[PDB]
Amino acid sequence: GDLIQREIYLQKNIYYPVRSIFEQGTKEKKEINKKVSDQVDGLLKQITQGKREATRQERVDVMSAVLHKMESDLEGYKKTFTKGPFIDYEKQSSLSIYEAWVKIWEKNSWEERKKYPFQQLVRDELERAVAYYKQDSLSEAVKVLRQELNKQKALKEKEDLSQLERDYRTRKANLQMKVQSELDQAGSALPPLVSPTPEQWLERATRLVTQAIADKKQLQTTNNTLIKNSPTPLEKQKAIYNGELLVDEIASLQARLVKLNAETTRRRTEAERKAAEEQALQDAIKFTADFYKEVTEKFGARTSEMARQLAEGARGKNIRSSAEAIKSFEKHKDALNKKLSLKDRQAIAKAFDSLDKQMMAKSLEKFSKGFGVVGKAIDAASLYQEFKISTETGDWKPFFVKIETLAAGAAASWLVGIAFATATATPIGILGFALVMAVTGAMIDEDLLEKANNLVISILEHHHHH
Ligand SMILES: [Zn+2]
Ligand SMILES: [Zn+2]
Ligand SMILES: [Zn+2]
Ligand SMILES: [Zn+2]
Ligand SMILES: [Zn+2]
Ligand SMILES: [Zn+2]
Ligand SMILES: [Zn+2]
Ligand SMILES: [Zn+2]
Repeated sequence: GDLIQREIYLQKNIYYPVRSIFEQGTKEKKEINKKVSDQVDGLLKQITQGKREATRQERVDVMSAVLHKMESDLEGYKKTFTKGPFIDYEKQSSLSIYEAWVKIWEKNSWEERKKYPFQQLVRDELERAVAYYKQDSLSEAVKVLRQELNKQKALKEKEDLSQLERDYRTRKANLQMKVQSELDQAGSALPPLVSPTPEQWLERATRLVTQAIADKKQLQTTNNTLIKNSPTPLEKQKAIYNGELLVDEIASLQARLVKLNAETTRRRTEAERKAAEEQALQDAIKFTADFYKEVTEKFGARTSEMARQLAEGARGKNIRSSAEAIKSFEKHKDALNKKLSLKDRQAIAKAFDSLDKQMMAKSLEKFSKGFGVVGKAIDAASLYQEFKISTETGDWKPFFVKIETLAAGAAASWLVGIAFATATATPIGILGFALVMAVTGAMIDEDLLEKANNLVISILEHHHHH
């Protein structure tokens, strides 16, 4: 009724309660950030037990947990406030609030009003006034916590990137050794090789490097997609780094492949040279076999058989001493001087003078190879001259001395090569070739001298007369 009653009602039921709500509301908003910060720290101190400082992850985890609880309370208070219209309590008169409340109440029916009195609505509206200031302070508390949480997340991300850079630099440094270890790992899958030639293990190493290049290039195409479709900068930087590492590895592998290709070529060439050495040996054996045939063609069966027996009888023997040779040759000598004419001596001496040194040297290397005796140094012209002097004079003692000196400690077969090399480079004739074999034979074996000595005499079907 009375205007005093109305003023008492407005003060008691609207102004005095709302003002308290607003006072408590502002008190909470002033202390919320401090209380939120202290719950985070107090909880972090519980996890660590004040023995160590909390990790960035531990900080992010607690702050997120607290924020999720604050956001759910915010939604709750924001739902209650939502149920009615917006009244900015602090800026309204007690009459403004009253008329707003009356309008809300009037929305009901008369029967509704009997079950829900105005005083009941007043109670509900004051609960909604608390809800309004609760959601307002909580909205600010959430904005601050979300900003601090985000900063922490950013710091963590920066820290993760620093360790990613650290892992990369270390890996980058250990490049050469890493590729070697990777190739070995690939190599373990492979079965054992027995007595491998260098060309065999080079082929296997070339296969590992080639496949490692092929696989690393396939990983690079895959990694380019990983960079393009990255969900976070951390996952992108991981891919950027791995991609850099992959190019470094491929280049290391390619450098290795170049060396392998070069070495393989060196090995192949070497094997071709070795194979050409075995062919030269077989061609030397062919040349020795052909020499006997050619001798048969030009001098007949008996001279060739005498050359063949000279070569076979020298096998595994060494050269005798000049004294031995002089003694053996002096024994059978008398007949030779008497049955050998001056014209003969001159014909044999002349042949030796016409001797071709180049073809002689080439034949001696082939015969020496065929007999499997080492290549020996000789001044051929010196040797032949002494042979010629020895043919012209009756004296062979200075010949034997020259051969012993020239070939002391050598195989008897080398002398045979010298004998044979002479027949191929000189117009020596059947007689000269037989005397050469006789002289060579005295330096090897007594029975080889006797056999050749018989051939010389037998060859002397010359017309020696008046
Ligand atoms: Zn306000
Ligand atoms: Zn690697
Ligand atoms: Zn070949
Ligand atoms: Zn022929
Ligand atoms: Zn004898
Ligand atoms: Zn004669
Ligand atoms: Zn005659
Ligand atoms: Zn006579």
